Amino acid sequence: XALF
Amino acid sequence: MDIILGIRVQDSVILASSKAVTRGISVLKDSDDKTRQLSPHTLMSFAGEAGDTVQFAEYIQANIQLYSIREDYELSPQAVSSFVRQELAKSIRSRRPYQVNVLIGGYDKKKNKPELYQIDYLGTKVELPYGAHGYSGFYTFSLLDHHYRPDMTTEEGLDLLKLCVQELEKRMPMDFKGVIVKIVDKDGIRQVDDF
Amino acid sequence: MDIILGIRVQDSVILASSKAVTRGISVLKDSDDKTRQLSPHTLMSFAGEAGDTVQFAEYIQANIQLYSIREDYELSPQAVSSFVRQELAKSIRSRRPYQVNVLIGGYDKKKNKPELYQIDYLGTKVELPYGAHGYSGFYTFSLLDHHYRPDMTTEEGLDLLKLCVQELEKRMPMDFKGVIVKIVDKDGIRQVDDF
Amino acid sequence: QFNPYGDNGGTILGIAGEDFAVLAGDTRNITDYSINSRYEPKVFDCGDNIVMSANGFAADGDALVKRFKNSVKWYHFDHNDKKLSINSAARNIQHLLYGKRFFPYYVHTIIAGLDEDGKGAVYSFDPVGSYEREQCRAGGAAASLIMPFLDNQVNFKNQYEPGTNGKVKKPLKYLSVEEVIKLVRDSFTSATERHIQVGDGLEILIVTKDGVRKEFYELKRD
Amino acid sequence: TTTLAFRFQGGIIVAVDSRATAGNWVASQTVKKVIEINPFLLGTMAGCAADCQFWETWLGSQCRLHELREKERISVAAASKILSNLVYQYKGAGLSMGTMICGYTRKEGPTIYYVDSDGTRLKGDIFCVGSGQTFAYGVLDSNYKWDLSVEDALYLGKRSILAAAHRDAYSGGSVNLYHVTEDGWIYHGNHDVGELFWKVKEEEGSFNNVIG
Amino acid sequence: SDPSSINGGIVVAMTGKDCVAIACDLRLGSQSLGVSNKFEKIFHYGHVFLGITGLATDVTTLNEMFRYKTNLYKLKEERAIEPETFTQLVSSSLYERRFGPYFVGPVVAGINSKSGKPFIAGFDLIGCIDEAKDFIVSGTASDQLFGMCESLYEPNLEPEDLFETISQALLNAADRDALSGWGAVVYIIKKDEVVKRYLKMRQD
Amino acid sequence: TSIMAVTFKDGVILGADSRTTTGAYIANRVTDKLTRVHDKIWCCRSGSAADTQAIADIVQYHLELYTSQYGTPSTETAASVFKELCYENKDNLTAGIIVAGYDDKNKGEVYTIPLGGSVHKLPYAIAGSGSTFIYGYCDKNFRENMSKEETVDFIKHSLSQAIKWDGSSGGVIRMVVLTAAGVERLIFYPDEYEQL
Amino acid sequence: TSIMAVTFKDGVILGADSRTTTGAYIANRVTDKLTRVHDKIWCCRSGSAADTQAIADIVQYHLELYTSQYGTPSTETAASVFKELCYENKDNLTAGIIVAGYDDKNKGEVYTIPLGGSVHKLPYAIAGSGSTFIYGYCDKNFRENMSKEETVDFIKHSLSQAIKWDGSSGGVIRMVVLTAAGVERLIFYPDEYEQL
Amino acid sequence: GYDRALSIFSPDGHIFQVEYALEAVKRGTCAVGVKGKNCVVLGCERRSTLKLQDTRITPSKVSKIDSHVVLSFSGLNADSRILIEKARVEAQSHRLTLEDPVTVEYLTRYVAGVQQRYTQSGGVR
Amino acid sequence: TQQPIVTGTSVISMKYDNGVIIAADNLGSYGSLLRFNGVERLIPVGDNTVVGISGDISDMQHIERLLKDLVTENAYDNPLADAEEALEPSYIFEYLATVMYQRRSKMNPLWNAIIVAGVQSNGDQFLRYVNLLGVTYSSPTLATGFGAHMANPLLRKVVDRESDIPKTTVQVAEEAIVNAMRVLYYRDARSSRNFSLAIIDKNTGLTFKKNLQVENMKWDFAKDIKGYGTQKI
Amino acid sequence: TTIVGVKFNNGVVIAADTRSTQGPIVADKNCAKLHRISPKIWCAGAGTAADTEAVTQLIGSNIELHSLYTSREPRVVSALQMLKQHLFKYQGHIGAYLIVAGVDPTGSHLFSIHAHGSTDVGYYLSLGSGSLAAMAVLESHWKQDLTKEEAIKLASDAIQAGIWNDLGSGSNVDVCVMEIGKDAEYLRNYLTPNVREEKQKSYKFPRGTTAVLKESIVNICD
Ligand SMILES: [Cl-]
Ligand SMILES: [Mg+2]
Ligand SMILES: [Mg+2]
Ligand SMILES: [Mg+2]
Ligand SMILES: [Mg+2]
Repeated sequence: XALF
Repeated sequence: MDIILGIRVQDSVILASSKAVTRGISVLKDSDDKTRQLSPHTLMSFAGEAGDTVQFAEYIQANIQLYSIREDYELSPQAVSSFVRQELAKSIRSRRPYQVNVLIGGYDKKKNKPELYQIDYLGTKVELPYGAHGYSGFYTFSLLDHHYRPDMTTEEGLDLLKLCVQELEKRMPMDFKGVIVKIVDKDGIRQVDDF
Repeated sequence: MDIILGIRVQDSVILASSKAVTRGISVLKDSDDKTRQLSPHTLMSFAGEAGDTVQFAEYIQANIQLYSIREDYELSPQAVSSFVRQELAKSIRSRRPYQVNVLIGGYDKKKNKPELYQIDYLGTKVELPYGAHGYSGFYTFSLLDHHYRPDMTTEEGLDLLKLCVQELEKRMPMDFKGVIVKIVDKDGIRQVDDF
Repeated sequence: QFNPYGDNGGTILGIAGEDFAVLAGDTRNITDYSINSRYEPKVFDCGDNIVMSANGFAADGDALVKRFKNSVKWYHFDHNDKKLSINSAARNIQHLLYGKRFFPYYVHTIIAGLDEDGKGAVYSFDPVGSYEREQCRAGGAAASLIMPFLDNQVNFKNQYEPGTNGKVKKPLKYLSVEEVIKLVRDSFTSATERHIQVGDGLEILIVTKDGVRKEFYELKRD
Repeated sequence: TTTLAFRFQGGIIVAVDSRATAGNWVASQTVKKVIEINPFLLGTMAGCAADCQFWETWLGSQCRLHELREKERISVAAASKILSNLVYQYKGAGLSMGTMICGYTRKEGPTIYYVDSDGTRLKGDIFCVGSGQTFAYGVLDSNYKWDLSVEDALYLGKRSILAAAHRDAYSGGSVNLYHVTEDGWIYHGNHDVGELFWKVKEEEGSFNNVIG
Repeated sequence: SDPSSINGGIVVAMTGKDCVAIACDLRLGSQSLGVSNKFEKIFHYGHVFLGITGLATDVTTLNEMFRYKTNLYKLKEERAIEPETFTQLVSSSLYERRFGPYFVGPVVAGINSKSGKPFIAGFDLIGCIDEAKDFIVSGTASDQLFGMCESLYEPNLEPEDLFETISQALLNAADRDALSGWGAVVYIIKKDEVVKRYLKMRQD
Repeated sequence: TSIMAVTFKDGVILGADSRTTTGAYIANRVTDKLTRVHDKIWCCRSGSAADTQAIADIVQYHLELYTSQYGTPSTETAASVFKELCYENKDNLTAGIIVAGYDDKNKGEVYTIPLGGSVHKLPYAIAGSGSTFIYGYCDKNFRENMSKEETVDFIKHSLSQAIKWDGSSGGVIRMVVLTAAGVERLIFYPDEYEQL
Repeated sequence: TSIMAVTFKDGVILGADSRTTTGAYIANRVTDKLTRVHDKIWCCRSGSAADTQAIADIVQYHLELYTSQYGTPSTETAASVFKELCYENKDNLTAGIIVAGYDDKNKGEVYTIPLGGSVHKLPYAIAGSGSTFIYGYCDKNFRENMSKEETVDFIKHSLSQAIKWDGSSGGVIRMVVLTAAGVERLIFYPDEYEQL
Repeated sequence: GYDRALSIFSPDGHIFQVEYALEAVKRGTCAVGVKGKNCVVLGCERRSTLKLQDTRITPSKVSKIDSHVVLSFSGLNADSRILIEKARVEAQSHRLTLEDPVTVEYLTRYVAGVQQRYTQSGGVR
Repeated sequence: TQQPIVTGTSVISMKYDNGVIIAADNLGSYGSLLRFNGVERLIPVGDNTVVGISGDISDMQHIERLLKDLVTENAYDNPLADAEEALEPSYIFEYLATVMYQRRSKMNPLWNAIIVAGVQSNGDQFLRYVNLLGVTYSSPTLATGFGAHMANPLLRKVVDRESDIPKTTVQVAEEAIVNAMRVLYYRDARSSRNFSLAIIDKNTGLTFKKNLQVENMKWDFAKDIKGYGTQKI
Repeated sequence: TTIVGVKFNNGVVIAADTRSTQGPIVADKNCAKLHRISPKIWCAGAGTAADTEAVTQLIGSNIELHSLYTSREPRVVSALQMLKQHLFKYQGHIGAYLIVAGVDPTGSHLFSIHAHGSTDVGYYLSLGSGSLAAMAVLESHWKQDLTKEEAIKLASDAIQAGIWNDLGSGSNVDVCVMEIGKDAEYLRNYLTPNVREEKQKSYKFPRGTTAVLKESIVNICD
């Protein structure tokens, strides 16, 4: 997993 | 959510509930009130999975309050505890169960008696002279077995409760940041501000 | 085993180490000294897996003491830290590695300088102005980045250390039962009894 | 067990100028160690001066572009042929992407065009719909190779004015369409050298107020 | 990510970093993590980028619908609960959000609510949220007093993000500052860590661990 | 639990006109936590330079090991080891641990004192030699470094120009990697003088 | 199981062993794997006994209802109904079915339907665990337009070998002859076929 | 693989296909699976190519050393050495080996050694993935004391069918004839055997 | 389900079912509301053709919706219970989501919305 | 979620100056067993399109039925069904491409790789690929399975880019296809000697060739190969 | 990697590409995959790069000692036997896939060895990720009685097929020709069909662009  | 205790004495029920709210390696809050007033003479403390606890407590509160308005009448602690148990008993076989353990402390105005009920997330109800949820019981139950008497006053109950909190603060691994203590009696619900 | 800190100031190294020893849901002890004196001017604190910590610390202590007798000479903190790192570096590729993290605080008598070394269980050595192992660092490093100065006195270092312990006692989940503080300087090693 | 995703490789690049914007992308399409096509375009004119590319899993990429193109069409029907602004398109695409939050389009989407003040605009999306306007963005397989080069050459990062003791930064300025295309071509030739999934051909779509122009360049085919 | 917001004598300070990461890949250094719901309400974003960005802009639409229907600005409590009740419906689905709803209303005064994706909703004076929250806590707590000035409070919030930006690998880029008063929120600029660190190091004399 | 990306770090080496450059960042961390901003990854044995990225304990262990071996080499051979020879020694030593390897990405750099030829080389963790005319990259931001070096590099750069190219390659690569940065060092190596420069970079 | 169906001059013959196993135990040593879905359309069942039975029962129902409205169904029609069930429920079925039937126009026809739910029209078909051992033998010995007696010998010798090598196959060899004359059941016992 | 060995009047013949596969790719289409361990003691290799080669090399070494001390070894002796290796290392080997040899006293002999490391002396033996398809055919067609030409036809027809049905088998059919006369190699190409 | 449009327009532009519902209200016992400077008072008529009543248990004319809001009515008694129940549920639901009790205007707006919904829904009067 | 049972191997194809060629063997494998030998995997749609299908045969037969039904549906209320409003290759492909992607999106794919070869009404060559994932691409040469690894390299030596298409005749193109089929027979373990080949030309139309065989095979050198290393005999 | 081996009239030729990969990244654009075991015995290697180099050198070393001990030129079968027994002992954990070729007093030879220790004989062989592309060419154009110049052409064409069609292979073509009675000729970079085109721009920075904190002279002398 994802973009944090 | 971790420590919730309950002690029924002669003329009142005393609920003690830890103030710490911990997420990961951070204590996010140290003044959390893990309880809701279901009716003027009925108080419920709670502990368990994050989110579920408050969502469940408030859902119960709303239902009991709705009943109070409809009938212009306060449900007995026994009636409220049975309602709460059934909700948890439904919940455990749901798609996603409420992982919430509760103590219900109430004063029955018709019987003129205090009543303490311990209900776990499975819907397992028991009336007790003193109760606890989680790891707290493993210390407090044996302590109360020894020091508890059924004819104790509210002041004696508070000293007995101090003895439990001290033992927990000594031997528990986690810092639970003390407790909020509330008393339920014939005159309703009130909070002890200095504990 | 959980909290070990280290602060190198102008003329000394200060090591603070938690007193709690917890196993399961019970704090078995609240006065544990998580350190060994390797030589008159060299002190090592430690934290990690149960049993391994003390077994490793004492094994190092014996080896350094053996060296002191053989040569009638005290090894420098840099020399001791390198010896300790190599032992851990061997250990990590053993059948069962020592899961121990250490801080080595020493005063080099030839250089007349305090020295703090942080070594993890993999054998990763670094010299630092201030160090920590475990979750402690996540609070103390940022705090020390702000408040630390290189020319501080021992008394200023102790106040800086109090500021760390307070922050840990506020935001850490577990109760670590305070710390034992020890100072390493030109006059050797001594313990602060009131912290 | 059936795996519904695949990696079709390739890489894309969007740069925004003062009164223009470019969206480039290599034309190579691959699976594993095999080349499927040496010329398979993945940068598309979607109308209303919006160019779009959804790089990664080509099936999800094509599906997304197809749905956005259709979204533009219905925006005209429902709102009296109003021109879809680049900012409105970006928000619309977020909802498309997030609509499948629990079974995502495995693509890095980039759109380019002009904002409502006539200035160059590039928007970039993650697979689940988080978006941001930027001057500069590389996406896809060779993004990690190209992006830091863009930081250095487009946004002048880590570059200080000579003789100022590293105190004065190199001033930001808009690049010309000529200078931008040079950076695009050098970015793709470099990516082709050091990345196996990048090569064959480079297709650039340039967007000005006049319309959408195309340019094509050969890339190494090994 | 690193976000904080604290309550004090002069209202609320809100401070966030601007880094976005995909594993160890630094994806962006210029992300807006504060959402402007309305002139009196702010929301901070940590966790999944899309989840935060999507649901907090949605929250803003729900707050707008409230004031149309009720002819009155939504309370900070009501606004936070709309968000907390939403994420609770998705509990177990894998949403990843650590948010803070900050604002001022007449009946409540300055108020901060921590809301996260596992359904936790907490009112409080100080919160730090994100991978670098502990680093921000360390500096913030050790220097926090209720009687801070608006100038000192703004700096402490900025300095706390800088501390986290430095130590936490997954935080950085730049600091975004906000101040919330009785009159509404006020933006106090974007501060690049690239220049801010050396400026702070020199003027404050801190960060002695770093090679000057 | 990936040994090559716990501590983080990068090394890059380039060749120029009658010179070589080798550069590295200063970060040493434990995953997200930055721990040290003084951890240098470049060492030297006589005129031969060795950069090592990867697991920090092994970086230290190998430095100590190659110091050990080059010292004995010098005593017996009565001369300093050369880059081509040292490269083979590194390869041998790494492959000796084939089925229990040091988790490292070493990079040799130096000028042969006899021929005067600039030399650089890279290795994988089990000793496979990667010789190169242009540049060698290593570490957690290798992808970024490959991209920067491939675009920025040109042959026969003068020492002063080469410095700018290698520095800009390292800095911009480090800024796109979470586990790299926190300071940087660049060595410019000429036939009989070596200049070491610490770079100013963003500290996040 | 060992099953087969063979077209010949006068029509078609279906053949099968009689063994049903639960692991290495023989639950039934006199099983009838040749089953009637219509007057002159029969099928050989292999795979799961529960699945093949359930399928055959449904097909029989469909062809009975077909006959009430549209008259006698073709052998192709029967195979299509089998396929439809096997193909659409391929994730929950373990059924290898050979369909064999006699029309007056089309004469003898054989369709095989493997696990996937595909259909294959053939001159002859073999299936079941014991079929693997007789691919070589059947391919070398099969001829088109055989007589009734030749086809009976072909099936008997083939299944005899399948039974001999396959532990999952055995018992008696049942056969069903489909021609214009009618329907004839045949049985052959171990003492005869074992010593072929 | 498809391999076999057949004893006959004058001695014994070994037969094999020439296909080696890595999954569904044919790594080698002209493999020699018939390998000499002694002058007139040969073996057919099936299973892991690495294991069978390593084994055959060791056996060849043992029989060479045997010959230097005790003279020509029997075919039984060779099979015993194969067995010893296969049995004692059964946990690390995937080897199905057929041993075939010619003595002057014992004439032609065939021993088969399956995965387990057991030994079985037979008139003829078949092995490898493609053998499953020709158990029926080989059992029906094999006769003892065949001529050289009959045995060659038997092996050719058999392996032809194995190859036809088994995807893991194919290429050319190699054969090795072991008699008092000497050692003769034979080869047969697709164009001949496919249309048998 | 029963779908019939019972409430519909007539040639003169009237919805007779809604107007006939007003006639039912006109038949109902009188109810009065007067608000003072710091209070509101709800008066209610009770018809005296009913003697032998039990006033303890007989449903009161004025009903509490929440602890701070009351509802009296005129018209069909059975119909009033449905509105009161819905109102009481909405009052608790508002406290649960808004963390604040309903305003009197909001509660009225809800009850009025329910009444309106029954004037253009199929199958209901 | 599926697993393929009876499978068909490579389908190979290429463009030439006036049209397209497509070929595929007549085998229906059952794992390592070469079960069925009379399987037609090239299915013509009208007189201007040929769909070549590899992978699961049961799903192939389903797709046949869809295409068969598509021709019927197109003819309904369509006076120009055999003229201007006849089915184009591009229509047939896009339909299949839609179905393939919808099926993968429902986690229940048609386990196939498909190549739609044909000639459009305006004389343009059509050649496009689609598979179980809904992935689509076009190229001067297209091939599935082992064909992708072994045929494409050979076919690309004839038509390496777009500009080589007008230079390539039907004789040269067919020769390359037939040569590729031989190489696949040498090296693909799940292939057969028998195959079908189809040519769709803009002038001569659809030519469908059945029962072709791989021939002119080199096997003679095998006799000289002895042992696996040392062995001389 | 693409490697091939082809037998001809009076000897044998082997060839290889020159790409070394690190996942999808091209690490070395011109590595040498042809290895000398002895003067007239050469080895093309695919698989784990370190293992191919390490195993070829070890056997090469032992072959040299064996040659000195026996006062004889080394044979290809000796290298083959030594390699396979080593590889087999390690059960495929040494990921070396080799094509061994050479001339010796016995004649000219061509073998392949796989990581688990199995060996094959042939007139034409191909190993590596681009072996199927190479083998397709070899199967199409190989014949009996090839000349020296025909075998080099065939071998390099097989490598080229890998270079263009396999993503794992690329850059240049190395060749080694081993003819009987002659010295083996190693043809490093026999073909170079993948030369990098001129860059659009020079990225030589103005001197002083990089900000510096410290300078110091390093002591390399004693
Ligand atoms: Cl069966
Ligand atoms: Mg209980
Ligand atoms: Mg290539
Ligand atoms: Mg950072
Ligand atoms: Mg049997």
